[PDB]
Amino acid sequence: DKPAVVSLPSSEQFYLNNSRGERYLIQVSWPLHWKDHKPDTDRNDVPLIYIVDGNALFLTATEALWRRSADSHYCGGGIVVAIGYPLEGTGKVYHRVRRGFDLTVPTPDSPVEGHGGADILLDFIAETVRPAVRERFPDVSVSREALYGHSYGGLFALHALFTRPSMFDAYIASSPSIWWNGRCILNEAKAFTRKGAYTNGEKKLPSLMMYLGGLEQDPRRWNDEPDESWEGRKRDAEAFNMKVNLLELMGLIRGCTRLHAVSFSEYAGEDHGTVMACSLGRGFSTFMEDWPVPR
Amino acid sequence: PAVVSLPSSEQFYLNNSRGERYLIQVSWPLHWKDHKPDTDRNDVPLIYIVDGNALFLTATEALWRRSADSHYCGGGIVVAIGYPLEGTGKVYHRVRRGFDLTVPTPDSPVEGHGGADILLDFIAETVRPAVRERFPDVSVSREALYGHSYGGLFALHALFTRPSMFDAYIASSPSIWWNGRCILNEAKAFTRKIKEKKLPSLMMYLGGLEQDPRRWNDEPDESWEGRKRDAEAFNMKVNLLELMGLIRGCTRLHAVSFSEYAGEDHGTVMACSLGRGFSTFMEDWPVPR
Repeated sequence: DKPAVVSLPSSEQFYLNNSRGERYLIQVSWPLHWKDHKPDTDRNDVPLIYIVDGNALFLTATEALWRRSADSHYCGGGIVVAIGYPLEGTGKVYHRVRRGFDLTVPTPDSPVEGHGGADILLDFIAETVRPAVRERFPDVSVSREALYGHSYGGLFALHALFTRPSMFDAYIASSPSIWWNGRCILNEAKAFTRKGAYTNGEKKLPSLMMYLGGLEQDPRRWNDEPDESWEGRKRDAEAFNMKVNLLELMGLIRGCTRLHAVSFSEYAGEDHGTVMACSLGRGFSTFMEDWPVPR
Repeated sequence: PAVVSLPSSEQFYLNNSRGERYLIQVSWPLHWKDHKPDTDRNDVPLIYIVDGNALFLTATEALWRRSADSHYCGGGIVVAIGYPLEGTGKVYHRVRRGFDLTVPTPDSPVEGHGGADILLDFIAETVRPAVRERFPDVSVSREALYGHSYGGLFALHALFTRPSMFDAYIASSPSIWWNGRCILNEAKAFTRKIKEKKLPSLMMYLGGLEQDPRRWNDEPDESWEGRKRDAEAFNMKVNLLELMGLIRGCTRLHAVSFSEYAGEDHGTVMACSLGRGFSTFMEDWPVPR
C-alpha cells in the first residue's frame, strides 16, 4: 500500500551514441490503446514527432498525445520521440554544454567555440535515431515526421529546414533564438530563398510552424520588482528581439516556393518558459489532425 | 529498452468515506533531495489537480521546467487526484469523474451526478493530510485547486460553497452549461449569502476555438454545422462572461482573472491553462486586486 515509483505505460527509453560516441537518451511514447507496440485498429499509419531537449518536454508531449485520444478530432494515433541527454540524478532537464553545441548553427567562416554542432546532430537523427525508432514499431507505418525545438531548439529546427528541407515534413520552431550569433540563421534563410513553370509540378515541400510567448518581446513587471530589475528585463527583451527577429525572418521567406506554408501564432500572457507546453501541444495536434496546413 | 520511471515523484492509493479508490500522484522539484528542500525556500505553494491521470505529467514537467526560468521561487508540490486506470488504455474515468466533478442538486437529483461535496470532503479529510505527511520539512504557503471542463465546474462549486478551503481556484474551460447552468445558481447564492482576512482568487481560462470553432480542411457541411451548433449549445464563452457578470465587484473574492487562448480548442488548452495558472500561482502571488 506504501507510496510507489511512477512508471509510465505505452512508453520506453534507450541510449544511442552519435558518430563521436556521445551518449543520448531516446524516450519513445505511443497511444495507450495500442497493445504493446502494435496498433489496436487498422489505423496503423501515424505521424511521428522528434523533440530536442527531450528531458524537458517528453512527458508534456506524451500526455498531450494520450489526452488527445479522448478528443473528437483525434487523428487515430501518433509517436513521440524525445531526443535528450543522460541527466539521471543531476536534478536538471537541460544539458547546458551539450545542447549549446548540438542545437547551434555551424559558421565555418568564423567558428564559435562550444557551438555549431547542428549538422552532427542532424546526421545522428537521420543515420541512427530514426532507424532505431522504426525497429521498435514493426507493425507501424509512419506517414510523416515533425521536428520540434524550443529556443536554441527552435534555432536548430530552422537550420534543419534551411539546410535539409526534405528531411522532415514539419519544422516546429517554438520561440526560436534567431538572435543567436549575430542572427546568423537569417543568412541561411536568405541563402535558402536565393536558390518550376516548366516542371511536372511534383514536389515534397516542408511546412514551418512557429510560436512565441507574448511576454518575451513585451514583458510585464513583476510584483515589487525594483527599477533596476525591470529596466534590465526590458533591455534583455530588446537585445533578444524575439518578435522583431521572427517578423523579419517571416518577411524573408514569405512566398518562397520551396515552402508549402509558414504559420506563426503568439500566446499573450505566456513567457519564454510557459509557452513551451502550449506550442508543443498546438504544433503536435496541428501536425496530427490538420495536415497539410493550408497555403 | 527500459521503462520510463519519474524521479522526484510518487503515487499511492487513498479511499474516500464510501471506500472508493483514488490514485494520488505527487511530484516536487528535482533539486530537492528525497522530499527535503535543498535551500532556504521551504515554504512553497501546492496545487490539487482533478482528472489526475490526464494532467499529472503535464503539471510535473511544467514545474521542473520553471526551475530553469529567472522568475523561479523554489517551485511547489503537485497533487494529481486520479483514478485506478492501469491497463484500461484511458486517461479519464467517465462514470466516476461524471459523479465526482458535478454539482449536487437536491431539489432535482441527477442520477450518476452531483458527487462534488463528497470529493471535497475526501480532499479536506484524507488527501490533504496524507500529502502533508509526505513532506515533514516543508510548510505549504498556499493551496490551489485546478480542474478542466467538469473539473472547472468542480472548481467553481468549491469556490462558491467553500471559498476558504483553497487560496486559488483555477477553472479551465469550466462546463458552466452542465445541468441547465445550475452553477450560476451557486454563484448567485455566493454573492447574496450572509456575511487576517483571507479571500480566494478565481483564475479562469478558455480555448478560443470552443465558442468560435475553426473549420477543418475541406470539412463536410453537416460536420461543420454540427460543431457550430455544439458550440452554441455549450456556449463556453457566453456562459463564462455571464458568470463573471454575476461575481463582478464582489468583495468576497480577492480577484477574478480570465485569459482566452486564440487557436486552442477544448483539448489543447488544457496544458496551456494548467501551466499558466500554476506558474502564476507559484511566481506572481498575490494577483493584484
